[PDB]
Amino acid sequence: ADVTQTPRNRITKTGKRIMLECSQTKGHDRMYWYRQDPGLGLRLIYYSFDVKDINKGEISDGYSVSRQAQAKFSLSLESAIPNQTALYFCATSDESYGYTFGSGTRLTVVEDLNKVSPPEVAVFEPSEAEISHTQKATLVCLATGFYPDHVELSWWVNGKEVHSGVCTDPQPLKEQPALNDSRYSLSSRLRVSATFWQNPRNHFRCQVQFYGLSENDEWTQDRAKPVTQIVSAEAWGRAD
Amino acid sequence: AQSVTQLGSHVSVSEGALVLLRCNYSSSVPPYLFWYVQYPNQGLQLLLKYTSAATLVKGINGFEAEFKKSETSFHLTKPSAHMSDAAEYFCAVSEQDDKIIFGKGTRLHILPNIQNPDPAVYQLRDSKSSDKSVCLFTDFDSQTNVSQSKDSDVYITDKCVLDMRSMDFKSNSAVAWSNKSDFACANAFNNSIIPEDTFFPS
Repeated sequence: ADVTQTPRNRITKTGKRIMLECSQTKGHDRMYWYRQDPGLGLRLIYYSFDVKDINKGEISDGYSVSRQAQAKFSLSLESAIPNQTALYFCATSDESYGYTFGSGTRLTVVEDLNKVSPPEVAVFEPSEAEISHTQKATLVCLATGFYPDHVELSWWVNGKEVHSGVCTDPQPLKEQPALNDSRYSLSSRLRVSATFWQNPRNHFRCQVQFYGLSENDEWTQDRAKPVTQIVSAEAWGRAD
Repeated sequence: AQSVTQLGSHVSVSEGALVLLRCNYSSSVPPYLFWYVQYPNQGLQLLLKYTSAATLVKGINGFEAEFKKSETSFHLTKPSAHMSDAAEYFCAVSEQDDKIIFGKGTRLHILPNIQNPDPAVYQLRDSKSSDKSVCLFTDFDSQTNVSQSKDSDVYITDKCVLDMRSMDFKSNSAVAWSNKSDFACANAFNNSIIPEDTFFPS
């Protein structure tokens, strides 16, 4: 169908019951919930062929499901734990293995919400030596001090998103790798011609969408409540 | 005992060279087989499938796969590796007449053809008036790789390939930084084997 999943992103504390919902419009008998983890592919949690028909997959422990309508298949984390952090995918199938996947739910389970922290973001301007040597100019964005690892980084030139000339690290690194709740860092590069960097009209912005707490979450610290938010840093082109 | 096996979590191909991603299966009766692609930051897209019709199956973008029962294989090929082929690829198989089971995935890394390398280590300053900087190792070819840091207060990223469409130009880079007084860009990459002609500006 249009297979749709709700929510798209969620952060939760450990020990809570969490529900993910899959809905379809084509009314296929067969519905599935999978989780994706790096190096493991997609592993089946549970599947259903009709209302009140439920079958375990390979990794059903810690989960339950309900098929409350032809159109709907719900997945529950019964009591969330950190190793349930994953990208979750619903799917439907026809009778001939024609699968349709939902677009995914990115779920992060953290032990202690007090550790949640938005990134600090900085832009580092191109080297004069790069400019002179190559006639190109590399900007670097650095996002630091964030937790959990649940961000999206993009670049914006004169107000419009760019993909050309960009490379963002595929995974953040741990700032204190010996710690189970270490904060994270992420870098990205945007490379332009030297001519384009040298125009003082041109505006460059690194944007980090961070996913953290909601309005509903309690917050007892003096520091800013680490809600879902955007943090950016910017630089203008420079002739000198 | 029905399963599906992909060989290597991460694999490399030279830009322009034959793409070959392997898949084997263990079903006694031939199964249906599927190849999916997941481009960075997105969901799953079906490239092609074997559904007991043609054994040479063609997919979108010049991808093809031949079902070979005698070697229980279904290898995905494409004639020429392009930078846009960088993604994760999953082989999958029908199981128990009721589901598709997935392989563990292989990420394809495309090594750009760098004809005129210009390895260099540059220092970049914060756009705001801090005393903060990072170090950028860039413009090295395929034979260089970047090592992880040896000092816990020095951070070094994996190498990353950018494709500047404006000048049809690809380049590798890694970033290093530290909160230390000790830290100089001349020493940032000392744990990596760098080209003997790397440019270190004054």
